[PDB]
Amino acid sequence: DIQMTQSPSSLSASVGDRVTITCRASQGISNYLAWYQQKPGKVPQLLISAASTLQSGVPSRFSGSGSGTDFTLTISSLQPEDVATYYCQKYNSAPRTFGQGTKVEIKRADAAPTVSIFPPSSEQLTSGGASVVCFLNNFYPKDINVKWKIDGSERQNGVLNSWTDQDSKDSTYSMSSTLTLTKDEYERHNSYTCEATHKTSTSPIVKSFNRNEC
Amino acid sequence: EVQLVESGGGVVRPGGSLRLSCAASGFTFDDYGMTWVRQAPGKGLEWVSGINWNGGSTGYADSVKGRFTISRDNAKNSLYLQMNSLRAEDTALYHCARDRRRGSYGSDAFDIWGQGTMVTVSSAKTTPPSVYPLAPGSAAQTNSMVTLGCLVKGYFPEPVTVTWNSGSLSSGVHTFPAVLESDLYTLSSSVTVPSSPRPSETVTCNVAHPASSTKVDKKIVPRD
Amino acid sequence: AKSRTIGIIGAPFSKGQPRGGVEEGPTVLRKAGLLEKLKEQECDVKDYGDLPFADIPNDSPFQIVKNPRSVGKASEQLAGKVAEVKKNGRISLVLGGDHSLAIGSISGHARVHPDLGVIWVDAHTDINTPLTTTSGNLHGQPVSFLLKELKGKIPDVPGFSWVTPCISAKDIVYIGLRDVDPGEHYILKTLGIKYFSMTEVDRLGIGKVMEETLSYLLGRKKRPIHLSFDVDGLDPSFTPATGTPVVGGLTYREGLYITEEIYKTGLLSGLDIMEVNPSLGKTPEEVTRTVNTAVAITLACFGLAREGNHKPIDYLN
Ligand SMILES: [Mn+2]
Repeated sequence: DIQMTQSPSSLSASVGDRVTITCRASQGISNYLAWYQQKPGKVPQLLISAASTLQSGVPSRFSGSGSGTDFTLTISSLQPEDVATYYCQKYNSAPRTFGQGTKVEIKRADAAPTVSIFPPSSEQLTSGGASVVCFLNNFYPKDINVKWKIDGSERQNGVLNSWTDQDSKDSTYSMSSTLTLTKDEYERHNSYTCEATHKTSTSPIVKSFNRNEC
Repeated sequence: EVQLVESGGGVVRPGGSLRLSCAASGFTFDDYGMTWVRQAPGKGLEWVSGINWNGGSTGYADSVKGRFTISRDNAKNSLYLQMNSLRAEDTALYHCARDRRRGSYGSDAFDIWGQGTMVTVSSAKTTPPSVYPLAPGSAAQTNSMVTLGCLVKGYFPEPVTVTWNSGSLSSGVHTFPAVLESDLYTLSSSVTVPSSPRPSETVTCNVAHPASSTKVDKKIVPRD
Repeated sequence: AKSRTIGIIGAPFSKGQPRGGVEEGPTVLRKAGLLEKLKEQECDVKDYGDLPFADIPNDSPFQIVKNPRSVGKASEQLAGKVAEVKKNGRISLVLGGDHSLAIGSISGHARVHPDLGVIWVDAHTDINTPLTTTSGNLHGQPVSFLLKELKGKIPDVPGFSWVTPCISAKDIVYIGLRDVDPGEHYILKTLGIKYFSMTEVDRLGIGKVMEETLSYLLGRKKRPIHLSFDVDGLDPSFTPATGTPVVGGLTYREGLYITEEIYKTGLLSGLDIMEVNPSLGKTPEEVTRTVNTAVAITLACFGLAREGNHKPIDYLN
C-alpha cells in the first residue's frame, strides 16, 4: 500500500512558537494530501485540501506545503485554541489511508505529581477481590512509569494504565495506577506501594498503607 | 442543514454481521461520493471504504476487503455499509463522510461528516456496573491532602456518566476514560481534590450506566 | 517495427465529464492485460505510467463550462507527455480518460508532427464551443479547442491558455456520428468537416467508408494518423459501460475493421482509447465486455489482424 507517517507522533511546543508536522508518504501521491484537526471529543474538520489550499474559514496560521512524497503543516503560531490532533488524508483513487495523528499540546509551569494510594474497598472485601488504586494528578510532562511492590517484590498482571488527555483549564495530565487483586493475594500482604517516576521528582515517590488501617 | 445522521448497530459480540446507515440530507445525494471511516475510541482514524455517486467503484481498505460491502440508495438518501464476519478489532466509531465537491470524480477529501454508530465487537451482554470504591480520605496516612476517588468496574458497553455531588463539584474532577478489562468489561475512575479540614463534604459519587439504564450512587464521606 | 512501437500513457482523468468515474479507465484497461497482450505481437511497448494529475481544489466554472482549470492543466500535462513519447519515435497510446483529454493528446502529438490527420471515432461530434455548449462539460468540447477555423469563437477559457489550435478543418474525419446537437451540426456543416455519420456508414459499408477516409487524409500526401477512438462510438451492445451510449452504432466487426485499415496504412502515430467507464456497467459482465472490446480495438490498431498473424519464421519445422 501507501504508508503515511506523521513525523511527530506527539508534540508540545508553546503558546506562540511555530509547529511543523510532517507526513512523509510511501509512494508519490503528488499533491493529494488533506490535513485534518479533531479536537478530541468532536468530529474532525478539514483544514487543507490539496497540500496548501487553506480551506475556507481556517485561520491563516495553517500553511501546509510540500508535494510528491513528503509534506508538512506549519502552524505559524499555536494559539492554544488550536490544541488538537492533526491527521493526513492522502485522498486519491482508493487507498485514502490517513496518518497516525499528531497530539499537539502546550506547556505551563512544569510540576510534580501529587501521588496518592488507596486500599481496596471493604464493600469489595465482601465480593472476592481487591482494588488498590494509586492516583497521580496534575503533572507535566506525560512521563511517569508506575511500579507496584509486593512488600519489596515485583508485580505483574495487575499494573493497569489509565491516562487522561490534557485538561482544558489548567492544561494538566493525570494517571491512575489501577491494580486489581484477589482475596487470597490481598490478605497475604499489607504494605502495598505505588512507585512514581517523574522528571520533576528525581527520586521515585513511593507510598504504602497497612491493611485495614484505613 | 447538511446533516449526515448515522444509524445502525453498536453491540455485536461474535464474528457476526451488521448493516449501518447514514441518512444524508441537505445536499443532492446522488451527486457526492460518500465514504465510511472508522475511529477506535481515542485512536487515529482509518478509512473503511468509499463509493461513487452511483455505486460500482466501491473501494475498500485492505483490512475489511473481503468482509464489508457498501451499498447506496440515491432515491432514498442512505449510505448502507454491510459488515460481515466481524474480527472484533473493528470496535471503532464509524463515521460517514461526504466527498467535499460535486462529482464523485474519484480523488476527493472529506468535508462534512456524521458521527456515531459506536460499533462494539465483545463477548458479554449489556450489564450494570459494579461500583466498588473506597478512599480513606481524609485519613492521616502520609499526607494532609488526600484525594477522593471512585472505581467503576464491570460495565458494558461504552459509555458511562459519573457525576460528583450531583455534578456540583468540578474542581480537580479528572474522569479517567474507560479502560477495557481483561474480563471483556471496561474500567474507569474519577477523583476530586479534598483536604483533611473540609468537614462539609458529603460526596455523592453518582455513577450512571444508561446503556443498562442503571445508576449506582456510592456515598463517600471521610471516615476512620 | 516503426509501427507498433507503442508508448503507453495512462490518463486516469474524468473531470472533463459530468459526475464521473472514467478515471478508472487505465486501471481496468491495464488489469485486463493490455501491455501483456501487446507484447505477443512484435510490439516494443513502453509504459510511461499513469500520469500524475495535480489537484486543483478551488476550480470554479467559467461561464457554464464545468471545472475548466482541472481539464486545461490535465490536458497540458498530457500534451507534454505525448510530445515526450513522440520524440522517442513511438506511438502515443493514451488510454484514458475522457475526450476532455483529447485536447492534450492531439496538441502534444501536433507539437512533433504538425501535419497529423485525426480520425475521430465517436458517436458524438465533441465539437461544442464553450459558448455553444449546453451541458457545459468539456468532454463534449475537445475538437473546438483544436480546429484552426474556430479561433475567435473560443473564449479565453481559464486553464486553456496554452492551447494553440493545431488541426485544420480538413484534417479531421468523423466516423460513427449518430448523436449531434444542433450547434455541433452547424459547426460541422459550416467548416466543411468530412464526417461519416451512421447514415453514410449504412449507405457505403464500412469498407467503402474507410477507403474514403484514408483516400481523403492520406490521398494528397502521406501523414501521421491520430486515431482518437471513443468507445461510445461502438454500439452499446458491445460497449455498454461508457458515458453516453447511443443505440444503433458501429458494430464490433466495424470497429475492428476501422482499426485494421488504419494499421495497414502503417501511418498510425497516436491512439486514444477514451470514455471507458466501469462504473456505469449495470453488471460486471457489462464492464468486462466494454473493456474486452476496447482492448480488442487497441490490439487491432497494432497489427492483430483477424485473419491471423504469424512471426516471420518457418512454422512447418
Ligand atoms: Mn464520444
